[PDB]
Amino acid sequence: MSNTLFDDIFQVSEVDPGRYNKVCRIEAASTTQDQCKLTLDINVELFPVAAQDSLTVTIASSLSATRSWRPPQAGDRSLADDYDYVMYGTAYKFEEVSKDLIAVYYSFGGLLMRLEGNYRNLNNLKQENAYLLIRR
Amino acid sequence: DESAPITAEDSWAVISAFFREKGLVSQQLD
Amino acid sequence: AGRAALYKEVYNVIASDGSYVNYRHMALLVDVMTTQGGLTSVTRHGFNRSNTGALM
Amino acid sequence: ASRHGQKGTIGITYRREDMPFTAEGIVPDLIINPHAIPSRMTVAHLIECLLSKVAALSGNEGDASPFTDITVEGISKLLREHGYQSRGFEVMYNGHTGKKLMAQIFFGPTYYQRLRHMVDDKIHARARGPMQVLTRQPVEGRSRDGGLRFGEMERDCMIAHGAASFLKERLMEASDAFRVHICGICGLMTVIAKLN
Amino acid sequence: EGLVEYIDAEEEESILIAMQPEDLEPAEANEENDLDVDPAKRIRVSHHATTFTHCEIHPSMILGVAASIIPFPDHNQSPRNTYQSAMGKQAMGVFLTNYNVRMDTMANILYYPQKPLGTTRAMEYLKFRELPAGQNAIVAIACYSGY
Amino acid sequence: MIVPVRCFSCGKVVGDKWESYLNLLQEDELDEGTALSRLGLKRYCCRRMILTHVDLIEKFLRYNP
Amino acid sequence: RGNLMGKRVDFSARTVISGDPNLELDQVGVPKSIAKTLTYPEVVTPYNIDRLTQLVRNGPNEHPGAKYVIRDSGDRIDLRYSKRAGDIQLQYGWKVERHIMDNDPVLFNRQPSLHKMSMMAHRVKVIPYSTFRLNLSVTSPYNADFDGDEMNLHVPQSEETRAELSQLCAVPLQIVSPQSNKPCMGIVQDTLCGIRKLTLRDTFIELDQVLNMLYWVPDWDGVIPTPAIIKPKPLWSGKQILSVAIPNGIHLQRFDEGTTLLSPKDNGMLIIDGQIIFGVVEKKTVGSSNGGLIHVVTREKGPQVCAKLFGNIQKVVNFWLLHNGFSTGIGDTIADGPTMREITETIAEAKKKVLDVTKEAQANLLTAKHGMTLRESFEDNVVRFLNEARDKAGRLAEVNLKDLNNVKQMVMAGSKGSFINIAQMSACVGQQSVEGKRIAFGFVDRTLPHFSKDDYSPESKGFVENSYLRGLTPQEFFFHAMGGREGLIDTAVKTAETGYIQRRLVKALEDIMVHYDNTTRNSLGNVIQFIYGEDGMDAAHIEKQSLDTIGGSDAAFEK
Amino acid sequence: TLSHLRRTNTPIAKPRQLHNTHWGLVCPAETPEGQACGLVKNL
Amino acid sequence: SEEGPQVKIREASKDNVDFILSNVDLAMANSLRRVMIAEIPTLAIDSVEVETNTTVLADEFIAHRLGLIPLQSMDIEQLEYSRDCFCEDHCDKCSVVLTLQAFGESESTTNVYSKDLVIVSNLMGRNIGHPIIQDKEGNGVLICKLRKGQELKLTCVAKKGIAKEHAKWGPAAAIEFEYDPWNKLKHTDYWYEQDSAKEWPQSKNCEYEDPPNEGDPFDYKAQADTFYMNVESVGSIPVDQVVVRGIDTLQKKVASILLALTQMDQDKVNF
Amino acid sequence: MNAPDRFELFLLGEGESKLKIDPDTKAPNAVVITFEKEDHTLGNLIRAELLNDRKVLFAAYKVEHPFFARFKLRIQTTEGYDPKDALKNACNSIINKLGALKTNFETEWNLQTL
Amino acid sequence: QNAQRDAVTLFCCLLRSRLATRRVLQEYRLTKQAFDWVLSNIEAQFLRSVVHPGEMVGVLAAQSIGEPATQMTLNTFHVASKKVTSGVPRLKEILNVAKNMKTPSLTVY
RNA sequence: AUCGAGAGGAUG
Ligand SMILES: [Mg+2]
Ligand SMILES: [Zn+2]
Ligand SMILES: [Zn+2]
Ligand SMILES: [Zn+2]
Repeated sequence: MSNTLFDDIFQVSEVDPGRYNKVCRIEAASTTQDQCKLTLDINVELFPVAAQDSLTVTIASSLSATRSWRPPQAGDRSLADDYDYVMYGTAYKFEEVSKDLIAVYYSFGGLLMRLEGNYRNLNNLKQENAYLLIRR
Repeated sequence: DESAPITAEDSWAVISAFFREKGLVSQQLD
Repeated sequence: AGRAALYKEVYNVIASDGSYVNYRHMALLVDVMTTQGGLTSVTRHGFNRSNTGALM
Repeated sequence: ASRHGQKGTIGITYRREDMPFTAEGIVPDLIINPHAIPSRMTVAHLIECLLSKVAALSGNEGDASPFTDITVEGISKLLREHGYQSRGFEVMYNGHTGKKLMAQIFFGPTYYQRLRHMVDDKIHARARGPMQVLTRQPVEGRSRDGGLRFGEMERDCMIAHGAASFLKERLMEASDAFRVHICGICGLMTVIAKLN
Repeated sequence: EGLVEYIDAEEEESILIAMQPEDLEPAEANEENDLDVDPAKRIRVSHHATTFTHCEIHPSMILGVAASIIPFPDHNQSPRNTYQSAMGKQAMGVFLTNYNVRMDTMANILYYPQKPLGTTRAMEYLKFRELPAGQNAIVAIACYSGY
Repeated sequence: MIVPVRCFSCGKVVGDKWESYLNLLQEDELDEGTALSRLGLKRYCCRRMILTHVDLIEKFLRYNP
Repeated sequence: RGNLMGKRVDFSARTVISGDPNLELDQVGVPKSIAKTLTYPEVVTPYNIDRLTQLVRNGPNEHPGAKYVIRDSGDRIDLRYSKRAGDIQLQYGWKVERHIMDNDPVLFNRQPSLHKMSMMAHRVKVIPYSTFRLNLSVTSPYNADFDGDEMNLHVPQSEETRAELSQLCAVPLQIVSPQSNKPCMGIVQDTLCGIRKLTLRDTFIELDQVLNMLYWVPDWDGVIPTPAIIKPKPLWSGKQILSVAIPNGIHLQRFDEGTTLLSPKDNGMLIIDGQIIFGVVEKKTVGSSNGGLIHVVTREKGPQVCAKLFGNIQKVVNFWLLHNGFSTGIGDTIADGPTMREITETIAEAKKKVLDVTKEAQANLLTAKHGMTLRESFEDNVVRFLNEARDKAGRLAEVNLKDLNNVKQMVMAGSKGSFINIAQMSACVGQQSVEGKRIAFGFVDRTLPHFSKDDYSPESKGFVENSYLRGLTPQEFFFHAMGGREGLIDTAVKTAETGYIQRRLVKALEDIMVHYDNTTRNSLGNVIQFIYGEDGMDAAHIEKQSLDTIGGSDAAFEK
Repeated sequence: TLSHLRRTNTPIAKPRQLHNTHWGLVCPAETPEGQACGLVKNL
Repeated sequence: SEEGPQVKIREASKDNVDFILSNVDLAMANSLRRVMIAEIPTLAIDSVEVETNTTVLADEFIAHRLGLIPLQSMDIEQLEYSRDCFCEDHCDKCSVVLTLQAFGESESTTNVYSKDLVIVSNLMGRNIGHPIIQDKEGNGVLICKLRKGQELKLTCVAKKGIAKEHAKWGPAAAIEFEYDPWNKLKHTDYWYEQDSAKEWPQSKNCEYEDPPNEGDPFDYKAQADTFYMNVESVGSIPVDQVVVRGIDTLQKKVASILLALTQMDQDKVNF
Repeated sequence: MNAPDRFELFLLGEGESKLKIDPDTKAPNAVVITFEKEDHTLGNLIRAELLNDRKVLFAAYKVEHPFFARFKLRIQTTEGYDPKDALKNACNSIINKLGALKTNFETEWNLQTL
Repeated sequence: QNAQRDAVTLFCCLLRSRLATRRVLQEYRLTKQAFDWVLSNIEAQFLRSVVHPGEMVGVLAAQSIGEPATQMTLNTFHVASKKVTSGVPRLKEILNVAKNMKTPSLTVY
């Protein structure tokens, strides 16, 4: 009951501060995969994102539904992450207008995510468990 | 110079001298 | 056709001020001013004095 | 209340320990809710407060006089030269915790009146007691320890609820209920009650 | 010496009263849209008719005894100044220096009365500073709990 | 009435300071402002205790029996 | 109409009222004093003897106490004195007149009582001090506030009645008003102004605070929710934890304006199961709206659940707020120097557009609109020229306001105030009025003796250029005076009509009850309607949903 | 005490409104709340 | 010179204590000031008996006034709480009785200061109950004023007490407190109109820390260390002792638990 | 007239134990203790010096209603560790700081001029 | 059974419109078991929404009109210009069956 | 105790 769900390398194209200071809407696209774009919300106060960047973005869901999150202590217990930036979320719908393509709708307790591609027909489920990892 | 006219503050000195006479119930008294 | 204008008129009064009352209310009212033949006011001339109940 | 129709009651009291406090060590003698401001629209209350600070500080007197060349700009050019936020705000710390309050707070000297009307002179209860002469209803007023009025307007609200047995009580058990003897034919109260 | 005239309402119909003695007959500049002035000060009508006869004493004088207690009443919404007028008459303090000697049914006195830090030029004639009916309390405007 | 002991908000004893105050005005030719600062009254919670005081006591005693 | 239709009655109280953020919705603060004096007739049953015999002995002075004990033969044992007051053997069938205790039926109204909701049942919680205390969100149905308003209370004396209070009059039952299909109680003032704050995207809470809050909500499942952010530093969203107040299986959909299931600036409101997904929570949602959370949670889960909801929401918001802070200074009614200028110049080309409409009318070129006077089309003209002038300048100040502006943030929540109020305070106050007409000629052919005759300009006839901040001028002051006065005048003498109306309406309909045949009829059996409201439906259990069979393409319908 | 000694009564067109001619003789704001509002005046 | 909390005083005098309380948890430094404010005990008049009073003030008005007067509270720790001393009512080991006799001697004004207070009971030789003076002129506060044939005869019974019971027992005055001058913890969000930096002033406390540097990114993992307090004494306890007794009282009522906890274990499991 | 005596913020009436300790029914290995005649001077401090212990899962207090003196602590810890001990160990830590604070302060005070 | 059929007419046009075959199989793909639920569920929900014999709708209605009237005392009416009579004044005519009304109006199309 | 007047509080 483990393992990754999606992986790619993305290019930052628009960092929009829409009357906020502790949050950003980021518009980033894909490499070699042509038709694939991503719209994410990133708390810049912690992990700063300038425009013209590159982020490794991973979904996965590894490591009684929620078993009361227990404080980190990751020094002795093996972690799930070699990444600079992680978030937990939920998916609330999957958009299918024409396409040829497919889009995902995620909510990290407030921060939103819209992703766009097609080769994920058996990757993403209509489910609670969904994470998000970012490095470089 | 006794010629120049009344101004800002000067307007009050008159008031006080009005009350220095009639006080506050003159209508009632008179 | 009267019943309908009297209502519209009671209505246009409440709604003219941003308010909203459920049809089923004003309707009941409007109707009471109707069943008694013609238009029956909301005073001692209109309702009551209609062989209802002396004590009341 | 204060000095601009800004009336209100005391809801609670907190000791200097559980109260917010400026880094200077000052505690506020009283706290009013920023909500009774924009709706009723009293700006003067807000000014008087920003004036009176500057007065306490510089140790002078306050010129609240009505029509004048006195400006809320020319006030705050003063409070600024007095080591302060030119519109009255002051960084405070919570009481229970002492954790710096995220948002600054407008806080200062403001003349407050102490109207008459105090709870202990309004408070009143009664469960039976003084009746009237004629009606045999409860007597009026609280300075005779009487009962409160259940006016038709309150009878209405009751019927709406359809609570019937309760409204028979509020008109028999409490207040009035009385026993009489009647006639089989005529139906008056002529009957001579020679009981026992 | 002929400098003040007792004017009633009927005779008030035939005269052209000025408002501000100084700024109501000095000369031209003019100012209006002409540079420069204080941006933060208020906008006044301006004198446009000039064949005056009288001039007002000081406008604050349109007020009453209870009303001249209010600081900056010209910055308040009108019905508010009417409320304070009714409450000022129900505040509490020194009602006469001889309270310890009279024998009247019920009377309240304030342990520690204070002259307000903000006052009217008209409080002076009403002797409010010598017989105050309030205390300069430190006040905070915040949410703090919910009481 | 009579100068209170200790300012309501803070507590710093102010009751002993009333005389000194007056004496620093009429005798030393100073203004209420700097007179408060000679008295150790830095905070303004206290400053209004003395500044806005009214000594009705003087007129009270004026009566005979 | 004074001795039969409405009597004075016993077993009743009254006192000043005050708010309590930590009280329950159906509850009511009742001072020991009163609880010591109001008594409830209770019979001795083998079920209660143990507690009763204790109360008797406890005496009429320690709160859980009782005066008087009623025997078989009908005697009345006064426990304030007598000899056998410490003795006494309670057997079955006797009655003890105990004091009022926690969780009891009390009917609790406030005049003028013009609703069913003006009279409601509450639960007792005996308290210190001397006020009746109640839940902020039971404010609206009474129309109460805490600026010195008094309230009443009535204590039942029979079981039948006790039931009849907590089965029909009980407050949670009254949450959805049968007047307008909607909920009549909501989230008000502080809690509302803050349950916006908490739900912003910027708002993040952390561990130390987070745990307290979870503990704060009662019957909290005892499960820390996984932190939204679990990057460098474990933090939760605002919305994250508030979601813990909200029950499960509760769904909500909005779509305000620019709402693309992403929302540029958190527009709309999407609520899935027990959590929330996107949007900012405020009036339209948590308020007492038609489609708001309260209407949803009520028909869906029950009253008793919704009644416990109110509590939870506040309990959390309050805490968060309390330790974050909120205020309002005068800096919250200033505007930019560049803006202040632009406003006075947006009054100057609208005081000049009036000089021309006068300059015209005076050389007899102003054509009269069909059916009205030449003076009527001038008057109408100018009055509009000056109103449009203020709302132009007003909505010039609402664009100049920062997001960190406390006054603005209250409107954006809906706690207090609106647009007008901003414009008044910062930009310009506007034209005055009486009888509908602008400022009159009291003096002959002028307004005040500080004017010439025959002067219909803005300033002469009662337009206050200046704002509440800059300060009024002498004449202005006096005009605004004539205006505001009209307010107090009406409420003083017009209400005596608005209240006579109420008495007539009530008295003419009164006895119209729905019968066991479902027709609407009076005391004479005379039908009024043949099915109540044309379909026999209780106004309460109803809501407006579109019939997507009307609007639609002749074709898109086939589709 | 001061405000009571300067009180104006009136028995029974529109005699409650503040009328232009009141300027400087009767005070605009001073008046009782409700009941008999505006029939009573302070100088 | 220890392993825990690190105090360093900069300036301090007869009445003022200016110090940086280094290396402590926030929750502590707070609970320190509160227990300070109102938990340490003191002596203050708490019962007035009136013989004659023909002054202009009324009985309870002076009564209240007396309470507030600062009484010496040094060896206060060896005086039983009046609610424990098996003595019926007041005594010598649980109260210092005071007496006040003043009459309108001359025709000019007769001031009644506190110097006019007289200890009557045995001090069993301990430092306690001497009313406190700081007035240059040598006069302790000001009780009441007299004119002619005006008498005033009183009897004061001062008792042990805690401010939490009434503020007349407060040894505290005002307590200055601040952490993090340049806001580096972003614990506050500044309200403004233009350059938030020119809109607020910097506290003297900024000269003891560095600028945040705009070029650096926000520091997340950061707790509140180093606090800039300043305690002022009313005078019944020296300055130093207030802070010292504070720490004690805290430590005290913290252990009155640690103990009471242990007094419930060998209670159910034993017998 | 209804105001309850002030000495009721620190003293204890009849049958009023200073601590009641109770089993949390909701989550296993968790407890909820009820400090009588105490407040934020006590509650707050116990909580923070209780979150330093890496062996603790959950801790937080609440003050029911500001009329009465009394807070509630709720504590959940690693399995195989009684929370009473987690409390015990916490209280000592505090004392160990204060006892050392006190000394460090004296070392300073004696030094100063004035 | 005629009035019964007619008094439900409206509700059904919603019902028929939302339980249309092309819908219960596309927009919201319901199962067998999950349908018999939705159905059985609406029945009971509906029966809950009947008026209870007893309810005194007389008082109820009066109150439900008198209150918002109590809030009608405003302005009243400064689009400006009615020009017709509105507010309490109008409501006073409406209930008096007033012969002499201040603003009678024809409106023709 | 009853009859009569006036002032005030809550919707502004
Ligand atoms: Mg009210
Ligand atoms: Zn017969
Ligand atoms: Zn002070
Ligand atoms: Zn003793």
